[PDB]
Amino acid sequence: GVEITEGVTVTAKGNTEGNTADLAIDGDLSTYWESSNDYKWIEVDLGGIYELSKIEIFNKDEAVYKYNIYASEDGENFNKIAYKNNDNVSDSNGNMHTIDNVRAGKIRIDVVQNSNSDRVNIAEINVFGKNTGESLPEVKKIATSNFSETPWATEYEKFNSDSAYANEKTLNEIKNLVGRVIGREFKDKFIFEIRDQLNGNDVFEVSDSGDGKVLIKGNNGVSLASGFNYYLKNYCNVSYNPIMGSNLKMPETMPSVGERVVIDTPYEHRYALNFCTYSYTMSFWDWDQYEEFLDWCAMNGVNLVLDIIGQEEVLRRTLNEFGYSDEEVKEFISGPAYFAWFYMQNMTGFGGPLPNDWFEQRAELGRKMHDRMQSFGINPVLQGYSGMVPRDFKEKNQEAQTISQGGWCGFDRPDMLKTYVNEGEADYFQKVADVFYEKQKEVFGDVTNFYGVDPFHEGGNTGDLDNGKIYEIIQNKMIEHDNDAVWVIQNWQGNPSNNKLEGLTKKDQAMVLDLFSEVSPDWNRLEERDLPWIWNMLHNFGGRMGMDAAPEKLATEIPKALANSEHMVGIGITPEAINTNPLAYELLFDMAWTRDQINFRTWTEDYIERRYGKTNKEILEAWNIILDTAYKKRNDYYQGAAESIINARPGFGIKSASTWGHSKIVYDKSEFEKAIEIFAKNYDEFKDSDAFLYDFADILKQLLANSAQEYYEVMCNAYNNGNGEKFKFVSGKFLELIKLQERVLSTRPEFLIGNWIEDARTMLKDSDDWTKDLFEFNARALVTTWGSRNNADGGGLKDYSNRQWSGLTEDYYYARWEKWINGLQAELDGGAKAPNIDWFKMEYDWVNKKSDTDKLYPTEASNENLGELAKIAMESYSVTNMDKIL
Ligand SMILES: CC(=O)N[C@@H]1[C@@H](O)[C@H](O)[C@@H](CO)O[C@H]1O
Ligand SMILES: [Ca+2]
Repeated sequence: GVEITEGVTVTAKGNTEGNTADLAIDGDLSTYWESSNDYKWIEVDLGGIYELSKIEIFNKDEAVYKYNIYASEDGENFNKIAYKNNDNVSDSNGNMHTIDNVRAGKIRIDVVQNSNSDRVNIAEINVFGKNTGESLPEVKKIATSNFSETPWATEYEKFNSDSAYANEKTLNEIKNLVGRVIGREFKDKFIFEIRDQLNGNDVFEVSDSGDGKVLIKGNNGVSLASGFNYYLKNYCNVSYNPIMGSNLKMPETMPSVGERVVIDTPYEHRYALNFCTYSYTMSFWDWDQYEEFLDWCAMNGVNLVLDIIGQEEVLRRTLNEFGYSDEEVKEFISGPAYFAWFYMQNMTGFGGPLPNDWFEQRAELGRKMHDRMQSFGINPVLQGYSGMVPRDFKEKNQEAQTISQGGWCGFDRPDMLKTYVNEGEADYFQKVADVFYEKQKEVFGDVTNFYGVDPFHEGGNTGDLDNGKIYEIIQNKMIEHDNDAVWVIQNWQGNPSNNKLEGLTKKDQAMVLDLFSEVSPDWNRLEERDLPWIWNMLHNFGGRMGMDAAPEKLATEIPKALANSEHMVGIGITPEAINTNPLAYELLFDMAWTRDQINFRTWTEDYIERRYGKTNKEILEAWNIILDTAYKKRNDYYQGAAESIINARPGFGIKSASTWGHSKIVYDKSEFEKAIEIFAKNYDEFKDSDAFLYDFADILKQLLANSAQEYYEVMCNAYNNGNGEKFKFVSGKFLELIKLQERVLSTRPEFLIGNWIEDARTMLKDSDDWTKDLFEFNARALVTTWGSRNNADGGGLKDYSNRQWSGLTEDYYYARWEKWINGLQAELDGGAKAPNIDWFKMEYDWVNKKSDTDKLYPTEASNENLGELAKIAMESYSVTNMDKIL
C-alpha cells in the first residue's frame, strides 16, 4: 500500500482489436490488453515517481503465464525488479509480487509465455507504493555527431592529403599488427617498406635485411600483412587463426629467408563477408574482436569487406526527414541478431527495439573500423539504396508510390518505393535516395566507392515495373552521388535475372558476387554480359557445424576460372558464419596468390604441420583419411555441412535438422572413425597444440553425430516393430551418446552457449536490464526457433542456425529427444499412445529464459581429455563396434 489509483497511463506497441493497452489499467477484470505481435510488453506511467512495494497482475484466464517486470526512475534505464517463472496457473486472486521499495516513475511488464496461446494478455495491473513527490526527467533526444565535426574526419583527410603521414601511419599499424599477432617482442625483428604495384597487381616481397631482421615490402597495408603472413607460414611454421585455432609458437631465432621472394596476385579484389555473417557470427562483437578480424583479413590478402556497422544511424537520419520519429524508427529496425535480413529487405522489427544509446555507439564503431581499413588499404562496401521503406511510408507521405513486397519466412517484408513513376506523380525514390546517400556521407564521410544493395532478395514483388529499368535507375542514382561508384550485387539462385542485369548501362561500375562458386557456380551468365564478377566460396550455412570442405575444387577451379574468363575481378568468401572448417578459408585466400592449379593434398600436408607446430606420418595419414572422406570432392548440390540428428526435432523419417539442410553422410563412416583413432593414439604428443585440440574436438563430435544417426535408425526400427525392451536399450544408448557429445563439446570455448549469450548481454556498456534481457532473447532465438511460431514453423526457419554447442546440447537438443523417447516408451509399455509434441512451444520456453534469473551458462571450457573421450566413443558409441554394442 497504497494503491496508485489516479494519474496512471499505459502504452503498447501492438494489440488485437478491441484489446487495447488501456484495458490493462481500467479497473475491470473482464477487459484486457492482448498482444498482436512479437511485442508482448506494456509500459505503465505512474504519474510520478513512487517507491514501489507491491505489483498485482491479473490475466484473462487460467493458463500458465510467465513474465518479467522492470522499473525506471530516470526514464531511460529499465531495470528488472520482479518476475514470474514458476508453472503456477493464473486464477481469480491474481499474482501479487513484493518489490522492495524500488523508486519507479515507469514500469514495463513483458509477458514471455502463455501456455494456452501465442498471444499474451493482462486483464489488470495494480501498483502499490509511496509517492516521492518527484517526477521523471526527459529523456534527451538521440544525438549523434556529424563525421566532419569529429577527430575521425581530421585523421581521414590527413591520411588522404599527406603521403608521408599516410605511409608512416600504415607502416606503424603493420608493426602494431605484428605485436598483436605474435607478440610485442617480435615487432623490432621486421622492417616494412612501401613499394609500387607489380605490373598493375598487388605484390609483396620477403627477404633478409642483412643484420638478422626480416625485410617485407608491399604496395599497401594488406600486401605488407600478407608478406608477414607468408613469412610466418613458410619460414616459422606458424599459423594465425584467431577464431578457429592458431599456432603462434615462434622459433628461438628468427629464421632466415634465403632467396628473396616476390609474390603478386592477379586479382583486384579479395572479398569477405555475407550479410548473414553480421548476424550468425558478428552480432555481439566488440572492437577487440573486429580488430582481430581485420588483422586476419589483411594477413589473408583481403581488401574488400562488406560493412553495415552503424547503418541504423544512417537510416534514422533518413527516415527522420520523411515523418518518422526516433521511436518509430526503432520499431522498424530489427534487433541486434537480425541485421542481415533487415538490410536484405526480408524482415523488420523483430528483436527490437534497439536502445537509444545504440546509434552513437555503432556510428563510432563504424568510424573506428574505417580508420583501420584506411591504414591497411581495405575497401569497405557500404550501402546502396533501392527503394526500401516501412509499410506505413505512404500513410506518412501520401504522394509516395509503393509496392507491397509480401512475406519472407512469415515476416512482413518492408515496402519498396516504385523505382520510377508516371508523369504527374511524385518520385519518392529520387527523394529518399538523395537523402539516403547524403546521410550516409554525414555519418561516415567519403570512405569508399563500393556500395551494396539487393532488391528482390529471396522474393519480394516487382509490381508493374520493368526489371531492366529498375536496375538502370538504381545504378544511375548511385553514380549520381559518387561518380566512381561500383554497385556490388549478390548473385543468388539465378537472381538477379539476366535482364535485370542487362539493365545496368555502366557495366564497369557494377560488380557481381557469385555467391556459391564452390558448389553451384553461376558466373558464365555474368562473364557473357561483360559484368565484373568475383568467385566466392560460401561453404557455411547458418553457422551449422560438421566436417565439410571442398579443397580440391578451390585448388583447381579458381585458376581454371581465371584462365577461362576476362571479367573475373576477384575471389572471396561469402560464409553465413565464420565458425567452422578453418582449412577451407585458408586455402581459398592462398589461391589469390597463384595463377596455376596447386596440389590440394600436399597443400594440406604443409598446412597441418604449421597449424599443429609439428607433424608425423600418422597425423598425415589421419588427414588423408579426412581428405578421402569428409573433405572429398563432390559434385552434387548441398547447403553446408551434413546435419547432426542430435540437433533435429525428434520424429520419424528425419532427413535434416533444418528445412533446406541434409543429414546424408556421403562417405564411409567407419573409414572416418580411423582418423579419430589415430588422433587418440597421438593425443598426448600433440595436446600442447590448441589447434590440434580444436581439430580433435571437430572430428570426434563428427564421429558421434555420424553414429547417432545409425543408433536413431535402430531405435525407430525397434519402435515400429513393437519391441519395447529393445527400444529402451537402444534409446538409452542414444541418450548416453548425446551426454558424451556434451562432454566433447565442453572442451572448446568456441562451442560454449555461455560465451554467445554473455557477449550479447555485455556488448554495449551501461545497458539496463531491459536491454540485456532483450539482447539475450536475440542470442537464444537466432540459434534455435530463429523467429516466433510463424517464422519457425510456417516460415521454415526452425533450427536453421542449429549449433553443436555445449549447454545448448544438454538443455535443448537432449531435452527434446528425452521427451519424445519417454513418450514412445510409455506407449510401447502398454501406454497412452504418444502425443503430438508442440515442439515450438518447448523450444521458445528455452528461448525466453534469462541468465540472471534462470541459469547462467559457463564461459569456461572443461579439462576433459579428448583422447580418453575418443576411446569411450570408439568402444561404446561407434559405427565400427556397433554390432558388439547393439
Ligand atoms: C535464413 C538464412 O540465413 N537464409 C540465407 C539468406 O539470408 C542468404 O541471402 C542466402 C545466401 O547466402 O542464403 C540463405 O541460406
Ligand atoms: Ca481490464
